[PDB]
This record gives sequence, structure tokens and C-alpha cells, in this order.
Amino acid sequence: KKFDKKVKELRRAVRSSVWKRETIVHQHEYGPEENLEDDMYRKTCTMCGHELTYEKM
Amino acid sequence: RNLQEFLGGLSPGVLDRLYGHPATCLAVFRELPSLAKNWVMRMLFLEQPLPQAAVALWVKKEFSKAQEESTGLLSGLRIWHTQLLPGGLQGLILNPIFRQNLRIALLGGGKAWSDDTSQLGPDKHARDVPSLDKYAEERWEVVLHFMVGSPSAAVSQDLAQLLSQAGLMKSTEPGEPPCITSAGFQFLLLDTPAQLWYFMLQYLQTAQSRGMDLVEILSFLFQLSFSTLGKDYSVEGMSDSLLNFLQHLREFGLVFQRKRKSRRYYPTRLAINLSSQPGFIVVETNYRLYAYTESELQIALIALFSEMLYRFPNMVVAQVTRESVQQAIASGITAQQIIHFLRTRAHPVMLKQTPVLPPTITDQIRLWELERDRLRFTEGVLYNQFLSQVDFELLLAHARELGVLVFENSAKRLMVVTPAGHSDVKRFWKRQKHSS
Repeated sequence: KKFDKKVKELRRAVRSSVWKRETIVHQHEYGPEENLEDDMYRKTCTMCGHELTYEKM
Repeated sequence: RNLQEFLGGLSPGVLDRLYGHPATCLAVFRELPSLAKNWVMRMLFLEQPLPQAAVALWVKKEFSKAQEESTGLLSGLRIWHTQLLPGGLQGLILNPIFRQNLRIALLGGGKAWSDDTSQLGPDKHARDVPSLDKYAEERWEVVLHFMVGSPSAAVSQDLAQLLSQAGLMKSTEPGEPPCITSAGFQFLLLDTPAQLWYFMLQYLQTAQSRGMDLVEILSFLFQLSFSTLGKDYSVEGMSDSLLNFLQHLREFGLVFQRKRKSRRYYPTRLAINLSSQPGFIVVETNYRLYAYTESELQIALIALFSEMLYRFPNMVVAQVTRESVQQAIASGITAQQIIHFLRTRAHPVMLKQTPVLPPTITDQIRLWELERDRLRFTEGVLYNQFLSQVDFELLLAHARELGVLVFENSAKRLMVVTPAGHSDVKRFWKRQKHSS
């Protein structure tokens, strides 16, 4: 049991130094805009399906 | 608003007519700052103007700001007028009418403010000071209950119309009783002298509709302010309109009178306090309020911003919780008004401590107030379609000139403007490209 404990206490030390970034980047990379009526332009995000509708002057 | 603000906007003729009554001059003098009073007293017995520099040398250089403020206030109130001293100098001399009336009020002379009181002998139905105080308290409670909307309190139609004109209560439909707004709650939370002064100011503002002389009403009110408690005064010697106004005061509890045709009227304590009691609320560090009150008015006022726990026949035990304060704020009452109300009604025992109220409770209430306003929302239109910085700068400058800009960010070339100015901004942007 002492052998198992003394190997376990260092087993996770190397593991904890492997992963570096935990938060996932959620940048919205919209593709080509689609033109609807009333001068409306819609951009669709390719990462999460996010939709942005706006009016261009 | 205060008395000085109201008197600032009056015409010089009205101010001069006001100074014709010694009672008004004394009230104006007492409303002056501490430094102004010394200047008035020093110049009281002067028949010649004094140089401006000589007056300015009285106060030290460090306190020159107070001297300038006092001089500006005196000039605005037209207590003194600059005199063209020979040789190009400027002389300062008090208003002769104001000075004469102030000397009459202080030193003596002329006729008394009241005609006479012993001509009719002692009053057959005279009351006492406690009776007058009880009558005034009952009248004020009835008025405030009518503001709340309790059917037990009924007042005259014109009094109800006055509240509607003041904005405290709005009548959405005819016949239906009006509903008290947030301004009504703020008025209720105000101190009794402050409430009386605000009501009198509203009456003065609306008096122009009735075509009543402002000078006469102000002089009569100031005379009532200095009137001795428990002493009657002669109704005779006043115009027909003012007596009618006095009748309204009879409804307000300021003046007690047995009958409309009676020639005797007794000013009450509230009328005296208008020119300017012990408190009945004990505040504990555990967010508990102990009130020594029995009238439903005070109980309702406390329950507006607190949760009631126990109601002993001569005591009220309530708890101040976050939810109650949030509900009161949503009703339209700010934390500062609540703190001022608690300080005004604070029990004399709590006055022994250096702070009237514990700092922790006030800080907690203020923090709870900021919880509602933590999030800021602005409806508008966002522009983020700027290809060049120069184009962005011109449009941003135009928006700032129009005064419709809400938010600007030159780092990312993003701007947010009001929807109302969106059409103007779009028209300006179209013209710049078309004319290019």
C-alpha cells in the first residue's frame, strides 16, 4: 500500500503538466453573407451555427 | 426647491413689495447664510454706501469663496443694490425699504402685525395647545391617508385637484379615485416641515390660476410663521381672497378656527414649524426597527420599506430585509430618502451615539440600492461597417455634433447611437458618399 501511495503521488504530477489550455475559443467565423429583402444581410457562423442579421448602409 | 430658489426667479417689483412687510424681511434674513447675516447687521445702521473692496476685505483670503457666494446670494435676493460712488467707485447700500422694515421688526415702531385681540375679549370656545396639536396631527393624517387612498379620509374637491396638479397623484379617468405615483411616495417619505414647504410652494405656483396676489399670501404666511403658539389673531384686516386662502389653511391643519365667520383664528404648531419632533424609531444593528407609534399612517410608511413582525398596542417591531428594500426601490423610493426618514424619526436614545444611525445599516441599504442599477441598458443602433478610420472619424464627429451619440470606440471603429438620430446619421453618411 505504501508503494502504491508513493507511486500514485507522482503519477499525477506529470499528468498535470500535460494539458495547457482548458477554455475553448468560441470565435464566430461567419461565412459569406446572404442577402434577404429590405437590404438585410445575414451571416452564419461555421463554428456553432450562430446567425447575425444586420442592415448595411 | 427651497425658499431662496423660489425667490430668485421673482421680478424685482415683487421682491420689493415683499420687503414691505417686516415679517417677510425677518424670514429672509434668517434664511441668509451665517456670513450674510453679519454683513446685514453691520450695514443696518449705515446711511451711506460702502466700497466693494472694503466689504471684500472683511473676510480673509482663504474664505473668499464663502464671501463671493454670500455676495452673489444677496445680489440675487436684491437685499442690497450697488450705488455709483462718486469718482468711479462702486458703493454697496442695503435696500431702504428692506432696511426700514428690518429695523421696525427688530428695534420697533409702526403698527403691530395684528390689528387687535382684546377688542372682542376672551374666546368663548378657546382651546389649549395640546388640543391644537392633536387637531393639526389629525388633519395631517387625514390628508396623507387621502393621498394613500383610504376611504376613511375624505377631503375637499379643490384639495384633491391641487394634488393632481402637483403630480403626486394622477387621475387616469374621471370619477375614479387617483392613484399615488412614485412622487407621492417620495413626498410621503419627506420630513413634515419639508412636506409643508413643498405643498406651500405648489400652492404659490398654482395661485396664478386663481389670480391671487402672491405678495399678500407670502406676507400672511410669514406672519403666521412667527405667530406665537396658543394666541389668537384678528381675522379682520384681510382681503376677501386671503381669507378664502386661510380657509384652505383651515383644511390643512395649519390654522384652527371654530367657524368660517369667526373673527378668531389660532395658528398651530405646524404653521410655526413651516419657517424651519423627538423621533419614535429605534434602529438596531440586527436590521430591526422598534417604533413607538400607533397611527396607521406611520405603520404604513414603515411597512413601505420594511417587513412587519409584531404590532404591540404601543409598539411596532419590524425587520429590514433585502427583499423589502428592493420592493420599496421598485416602488420609486431611493435609499437616501429612506435614510433621511429614519434619521428624522430616530429615537432620542439613538441621538446619544456620535452617528444618528449605525454606519453598517446605511451602507447595506445603499449597497442594496445599487443592486437594481448595476446593469445598464441602452436601446440604440450599432454601426460597425467602417472601412477606413478617416471615414469613421468624420461620422463620429458628426454624431457628436448632433448630440445623439451613445457610445464610441475608435480602437475597433464601432459606435452606438440613439435610434432617433439614426435617420440623421444615415442621411449624412449617404450625402458624403454621393457628393464624393
